[PDB]
Amino acid sequence: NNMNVIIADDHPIVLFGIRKSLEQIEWVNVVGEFEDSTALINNLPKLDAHVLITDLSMPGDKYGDGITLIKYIKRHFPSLSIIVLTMNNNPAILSAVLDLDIEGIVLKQGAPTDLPKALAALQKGESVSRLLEKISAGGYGDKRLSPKESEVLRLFAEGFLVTEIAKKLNRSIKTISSQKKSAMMKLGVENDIALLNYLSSV
Amino acid sequence: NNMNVIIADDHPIVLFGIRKSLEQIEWVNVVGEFEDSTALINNLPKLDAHVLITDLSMPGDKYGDGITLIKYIKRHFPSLSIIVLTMNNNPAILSAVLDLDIEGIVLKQGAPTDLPKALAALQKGKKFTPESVSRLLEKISAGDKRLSPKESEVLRLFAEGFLVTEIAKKLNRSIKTISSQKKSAMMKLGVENDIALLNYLSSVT
DNA sequence: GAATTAGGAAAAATCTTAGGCG
DNA sequence: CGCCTAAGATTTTTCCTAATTC
Ligand code: BEF
Ligand code: BEF
Ligand SMILES: [Mg+2]
Ligand SMILES: [Mg+2]
Repeated sequence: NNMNVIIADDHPIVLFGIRKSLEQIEWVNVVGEFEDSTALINNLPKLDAHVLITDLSMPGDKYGDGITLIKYIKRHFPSLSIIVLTMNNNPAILSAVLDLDIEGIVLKQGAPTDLPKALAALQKGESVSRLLEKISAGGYGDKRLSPKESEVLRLFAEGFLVTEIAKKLNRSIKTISSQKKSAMMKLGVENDIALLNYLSSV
Repeated sequence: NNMNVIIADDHPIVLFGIRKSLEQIEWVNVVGEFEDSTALINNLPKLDAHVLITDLSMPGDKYGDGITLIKYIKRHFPSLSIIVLTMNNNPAILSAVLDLDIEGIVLKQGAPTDLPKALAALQKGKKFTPESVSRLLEKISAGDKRLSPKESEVLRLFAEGFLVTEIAKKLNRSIKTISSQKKSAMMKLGVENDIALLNYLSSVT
C-alpha cells in the first residue's frame, strides 16, 4: 500500500541523507520537507500524509519542539503516524520518549537503514522494542524520567536557561525548577556539571 | 584537478548524505568514511587524500573531539586541507577552530549548498564562510580575546563541578568577585549561558 | 587598560509548601 | 501515590558601578 511521508529535521545535511535513502523504495512518496515546528504545523493540512519521520530537538518559533510538539500533533492530528529520529543517545531522556506512544523511533548514530526497517515494521502492524529491551536490560532503570522531566532536561542541556524553558512551555521558574530539581534527584546529581556529565555519559 | 576526499561523522545517516552529496560532483572522489577519532587516525596515513570533511562532535577513545582533535590533525598530518562539518554553534568553540587555519567551516544546520560552495571555494584556493557562520563570528569580533590568570583559575573549578559560592568559600573572596571574573571570562570567549561555556572548556582539554 | 577586589540594587533560581489527578 | 502546577519565602547569582594598585 502506497504510504506518503513528510520529513522534519533542523539539519538539511540530514534531510538530504534521508530523502536519498527512501527513494530506493518505489511505493514510498516523500511529499514535503521542513526544518521547524512552525512551518510544519502550518503546511500539515495542505499536504496528505499517512506517516512522518520527525525530529525530537528542533526550532519552534511558536508551536514548540519535542514531547510538547509530539502530543500537539497527536491531539490535533491523530490522522498521522509519527517516527522520532533523534541524535539523543541518553537513556534518562529517551526514557519517557518511548512511553509517548509513537509509530517508530530511529537513532541518527544507528545504521543508515534503521529507518526503512521501521517503515516496514509499521506497514505490517520497529526499533522501539530493540531500544526498550536494551534500555530496560541496560541497568539504568532507576534513572527513568517523566514526559515533562525529559522535555525539561533536554532544553537545559540544549543551552537554554530555566526561565526561557518556562517562556517556551507556558509555566513559571517555580514550576520548571521542581521538574529539573526532581529530575536531578532521580539521576542522583547535586550540581549542573555532574548533571550534564550524566546527560552525555550514555 | 580531481581531488581525493575523506568523510568523518558518528551519525551514519549524516555520513550517507555527505557521501551521496559528493557523487553530484564529477571531479570529486570519496576514499574513506569513519565513525570516530581512533579510526580516522588509523587510516589517515593509509589513504592518499588531499581534503577531509570532519565533525567536531565525534566519539573516540585515544584522541579527543573538536578542537583537541583538529589540533592533532593540523600538526601530525599537516599537508591535508580541512573542512569542519558540525551541528555545533557555540561561538567560543568555532573561534579557536577557525584559529587553527582551515579552508572553511560548514554548519550542518546551514544551507545544503554550503558544502558545494565550500569545495568550489577550496577548488580555487579560497574559504567559504556562510552568513550563518559570519553571524556567530561577529560575537567575539567586538590580550583582548585572551583570558586572565584568576579568570582561567575560576573556570577550572566551575568545570571541576564546584558551584560559584563553593569557589568564593574555597579562595577567601565574595560571590560578587567570582561572578565578575566568571562572567568577565564568558564575555571574552563569546558564550552567554553556562552550557556553551563548559562545552568550550571540554573542547580545549 | 586591566586586574583583582567588591557593594548595593536586581534577576534568576531553588526551596518549602500545597492544591487536584490517574 | 507520583504527577504537573504553582506562589509565597530564600538562596544564588548576576548586573551595575567603582574602589584598589601595576
Ligand atoms: F535534533 Be535531534 F536531537 F537529532
Ligand atoms: F550531525 Be553532524 F554533527 F553534522
Ligand atoms: Mg536535529
Ligand atoms: Mg556528531
